[PDB]
Amino acid sequence: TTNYFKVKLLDEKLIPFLGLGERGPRENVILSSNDLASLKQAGWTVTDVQPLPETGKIKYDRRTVYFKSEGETGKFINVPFYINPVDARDVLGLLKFDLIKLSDKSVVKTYTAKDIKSEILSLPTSDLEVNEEYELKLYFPKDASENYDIAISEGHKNLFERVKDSVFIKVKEYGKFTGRLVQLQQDINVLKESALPLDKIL
Amino acid sequence: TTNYFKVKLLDEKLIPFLGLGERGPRENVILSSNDLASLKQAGWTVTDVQPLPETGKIKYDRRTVYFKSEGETGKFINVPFYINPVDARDVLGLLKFDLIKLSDKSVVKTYTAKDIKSEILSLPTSDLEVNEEYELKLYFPKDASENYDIAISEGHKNLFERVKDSVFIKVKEYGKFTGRLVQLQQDINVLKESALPLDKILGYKDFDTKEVTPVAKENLLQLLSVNVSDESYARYQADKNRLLFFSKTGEILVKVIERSIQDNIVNFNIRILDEETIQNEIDKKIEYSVYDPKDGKFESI
Amino acid sequence: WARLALTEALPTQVANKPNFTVPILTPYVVDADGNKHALPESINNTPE
Amino acid sequence: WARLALTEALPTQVANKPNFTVPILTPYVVDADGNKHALPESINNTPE
Amino acid sequence: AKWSDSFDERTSAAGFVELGSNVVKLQDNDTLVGQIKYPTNGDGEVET
Amino acid sequence: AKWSDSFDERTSAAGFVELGSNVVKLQDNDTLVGQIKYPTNGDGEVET
Amino acid sequence: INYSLGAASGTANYRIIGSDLVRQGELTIIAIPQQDNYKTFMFYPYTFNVVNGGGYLNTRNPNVPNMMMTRRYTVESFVPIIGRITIKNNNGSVYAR
Amino acid sequence: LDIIEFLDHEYKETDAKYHFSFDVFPHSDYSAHPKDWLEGLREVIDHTTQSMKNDYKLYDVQFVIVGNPLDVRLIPNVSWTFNGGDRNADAYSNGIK
Amino acid sequence: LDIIEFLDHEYKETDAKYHFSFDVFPHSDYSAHPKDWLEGLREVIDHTT
Amino acid sequence: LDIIEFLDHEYKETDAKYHFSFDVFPHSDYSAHPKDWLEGLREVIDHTT
Repeated sequence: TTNYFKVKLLDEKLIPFLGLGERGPRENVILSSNDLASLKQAGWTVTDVQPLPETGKIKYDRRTVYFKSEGETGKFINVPFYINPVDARDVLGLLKFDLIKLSDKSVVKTYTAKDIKSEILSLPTSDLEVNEEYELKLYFPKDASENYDIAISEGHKNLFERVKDSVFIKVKEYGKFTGRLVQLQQDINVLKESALPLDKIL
Repeated sequence: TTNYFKVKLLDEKLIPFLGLGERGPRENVILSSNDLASLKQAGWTVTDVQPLPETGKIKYDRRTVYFKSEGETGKFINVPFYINPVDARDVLGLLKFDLIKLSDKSVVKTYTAKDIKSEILSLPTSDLEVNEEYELKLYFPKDASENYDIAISEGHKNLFERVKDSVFIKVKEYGKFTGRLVQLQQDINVLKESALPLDKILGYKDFDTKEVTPVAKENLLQLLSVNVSDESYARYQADKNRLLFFSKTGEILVKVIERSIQDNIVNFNIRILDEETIQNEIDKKIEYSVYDPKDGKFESI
Repeated sequence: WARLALTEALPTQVANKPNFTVPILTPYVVDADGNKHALPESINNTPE
Repeated sequence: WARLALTEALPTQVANKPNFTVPILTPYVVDADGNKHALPESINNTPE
Repeated sequence: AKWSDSFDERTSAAGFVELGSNVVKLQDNDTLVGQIKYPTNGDGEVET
Repeated sequence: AKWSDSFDERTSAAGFVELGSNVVKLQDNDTLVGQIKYPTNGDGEVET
Repeated sequence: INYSLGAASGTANYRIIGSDLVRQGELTIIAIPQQDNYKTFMFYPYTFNVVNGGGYLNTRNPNVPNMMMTRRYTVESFVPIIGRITIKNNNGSVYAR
Repeated sequence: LDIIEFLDHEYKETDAKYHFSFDVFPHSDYSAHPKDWLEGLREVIDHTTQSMKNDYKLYDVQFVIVGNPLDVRLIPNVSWTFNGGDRNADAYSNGIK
Repeated sequence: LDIIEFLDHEYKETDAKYHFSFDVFPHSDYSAHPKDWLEGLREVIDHTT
Repeated sequence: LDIIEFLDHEYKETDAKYHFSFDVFPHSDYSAHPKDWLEGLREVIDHTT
């Protein structure tokens, strides 16, 4: 259950809980639960009550470290996610996954959250880069709130500005060599003011 | 650090801590830490001390449920594992992964634990079967302990009989339909002793395109907690999808509840009626339909 | 027999008449352009 | 041998006759068809 | 009730419709009056 | 028991019918009566 | 305690006001100084007069006698010290997921 | 029975205004004892009644909750008490109410 | 209803200088009681203060 | 021995009406010490009771 409903108002007196004007029979009017119960009680013919997704959480730890090898064929990392109080609506076409590369703030690839079947996101790691932090978000785009009459205040957060969840994928080298760390040169004699690299001594 | 070492003994007096005989300079002699420190202290030239893997644990929960869809391309499940006190020896060629299908106890595929790079096992799910439990083990094979002189007792566990770890993969259908669970037929009238399937009384309204297709595919039925009003009048078979109308006739309320999506409380007002409840009202022109179980369609006359 | 306790759920009022009515009172605001809205629930909102 | 405390599970009233009977009293409701229904189970379901 | 263009909301067909809190009950003089309002197809919420 | 057209309801075949709590015990004066209802078929219970 | 409550934390004392007129899904922290020199917010109730009849014309229909009432006030923020906490996902569905 | 026939009919005409769910199966990231998870039922109920004192603005209430005495068992979550019982010290549901 | 109207306009002109948000839905790697996750609200208040 | 065959026979007459299992193995997302998972036995033989 939520407290955000996309309804279809069908009285034409004057819609309260909204801005100036806006009197007719209006549709796509996103209301609160405190809002909607003060219109059903107010003798309004408010219908087509559809609940809206207030859960866009990811079932995954945020700051993970993914040790990537050189040869990488497939090796999809599976990210569990769930959007609870909806199955298929017009708003789930707006929910977007995105793989933001945090180095320069550009997406690698994007997914729509209603086409990712079985609630498991299989991110490929063939496109991930090494020693660069990533981000996987559930952001609504900024052009999603335009097509709805949201009944909020000035300083309140509307629904599309509200639900998001971000994790942080660190993709670095694997390493972890196999060896006993043998020396390469006995009797190390160096000059007074000099510098000796480690790749010629061990 | 461990307490199991594969050493190379190089004295020829008589090896203690072992069986009868076995006196020469012996190699591949797997000893304990209590064993080895009682030979280094005993003036023995015990050399080539290599530690042995006592950690074969899997960094994964055991009894997992993996909901598998129909179209499955790739979708590798990654299993983290670690074998700590070794990197590459002759014993790591003996450590075996295996995907035991627990239904009939046969492996699907096996992996050697030293060739699985990056300590991540990417099991494919294109070969996994539905509604069948699996097992992923770290067993040493029974022909691995033959090539070493293990210094144990009779009733003690040697190293190859010791280290193992098993998880349990449950692979079932995904399910979780999209619908409001709409009805398919109003005014449900059934006979006295009959059975009515659920795929002809209720359907579900798909949200992508508004289709009223019934629940034919059966992996959705376990989420439907069907609840009848009276226990003695009717009874829902769980193995099937039918209701069982007994000798008592009258009104019953059959409450079908889907647990995933909120507010799928579906209510059927079913009237159970006798044989001659039909014929005394077919003349007075009470036209309605009664379910005919021999063909499935609802008939009136 | 089932030991019952549902009588204590709802408050009891023994009735001396088999048929009566009870009024309900509700104020309004005529919106300064005609029709009216119910008072104590239309004023609950920060964008009033 | 095992110890025997399992005979203290069921209540034991010592008999006095090898064959005896006990009655049960069940009220009924007829339905104007002759079909009596056993009373305190058939009014335990809410669609009455 | 059931009109010629109603919506069922338990089926997606033009069938009956229940009356939530607006049942046309029997008032004084044993008459029935009701200002009830019934939907057409629920996706549109036409609501005549 | 097993009538001519009966149903087993343990296997799906016309076989022996279990008497669930309606067994014919030895009543008084060593006679045994019983009003026995038995399933005739499987899903389509005719119930002779 | 769900409407009026006073908390003494480690950073400041508090006075929590619970009013159901504000939209659910938020909190609001407002500074009030003690000394009369500094001033964050102030409420100014000017006047409130009811008039019964009194010759005031009515705007719905003028021909009917008309009681009337008004209330003059203003609110003023000298310095804007206010804090807004977004309370995400308080629909009670924390245990139904 | 008519009281129980009333309430599910008066809930049905409310059209599911207060339908906060609760799962006895804990969420998959709970990872603790599920007997302690059933302190989640008390914070759905207190979320429910505070939604009832906010849409009808009433404050002198004494709520009642009616339920099957198997789902109300999740509310107190009382621990057991062992005493080393026997047949002579037999308390046939003495202090259980 | 004008005071809450005032503060919403009066907060929006500061351009969200204190928008320290709390979440009732706990973290995926939180793994404890969500009733005891709500003592974290007493720390976002003390950080805002 | 006759009482045990009796209670085997009487439970077979109820056709597994009051039959709830209890796993000593905790769930995979349980993640605590399994000495207290056996407290959950008392919440099943209070459910059956």
